[PDB]
Amino acid sequence: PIVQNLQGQMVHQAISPRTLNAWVKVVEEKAFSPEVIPMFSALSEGATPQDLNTMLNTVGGHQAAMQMLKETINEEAAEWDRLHPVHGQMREPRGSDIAGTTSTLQEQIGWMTHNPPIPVGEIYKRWIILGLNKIVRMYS
Ligand SMILES: CCc1cc(-c2ccc(C)o2)n(-c2ccc3c(c2)nc(-c2cc(C(=O)O)ccc2O)n3Cc2ccc(=O)[nH]c2)n1
Ligand SMILES: O=C(O)c1ccc(-c2ccc3c(c2)nc(-c2cn[nH]c2-c2cccc(Cl)c2)n3CCCn2ccnc2)cc1
Repeated sequence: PIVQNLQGQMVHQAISPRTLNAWVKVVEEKAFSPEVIPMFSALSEGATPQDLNTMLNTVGGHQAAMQMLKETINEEAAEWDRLHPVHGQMREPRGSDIAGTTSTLQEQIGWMTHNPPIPVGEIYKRWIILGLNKIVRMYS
């Protein structure tokens, strides 16, 4: 995630094992429950798209759930491209860039800290939450 240090600068730091552990814990302890969703938000504060993918991959053995998530992400990325088509320079992010599949961590941090910013982590996070809601329904 990207966090503000003591001075006031925005610095990147890795996800802790503790955080990844708590995430796997909640996904399984509360499997199928929407209770998982606010915990996802809590555990992913300041997350970049790469971070979100690390979290998803740690629970990536769930075949049907991951497939539902993937198709949701694909749909949202397509809608992003419709809503915001791409026309010290910096290229603008496309749907696949927000999902972290075609962008580097450097590029993601660049967008998030740009003036003015595009919070690609927060955007991707919403797509994932859409997916999580659909997983709840698929297993209701
Ligand atoms: C928002 C709530 C949520 C989000 C995710 C979630 C997972 C990954 C991501 C990104 O999100 N899950 C979730 C958690 C555990 C799961 C799961 C989905 N799907 C299975 C599963 C079911 C069957 C199947 O039912 O055929 C066969 C194989 C399976 O991997 N398990 C395992 C399981 C299965 C039964 C049980 O009682 N407990 C746990 N729930
Ligand atoms: O759903 C959300 O939460 C959500 C949705 C959309 C946005 C969003 C999308 C595109 C945005 C934006 C903000 N701000 C700008 C914007 C406005 N001026 N410069 C930029 C910019 C240019 C290059 C890289 C980056 Cl990082 C920003 N653009 C680029 C617009 C096109 N452009 C290109 C140059 N000047 C303007 C933010 C949040």
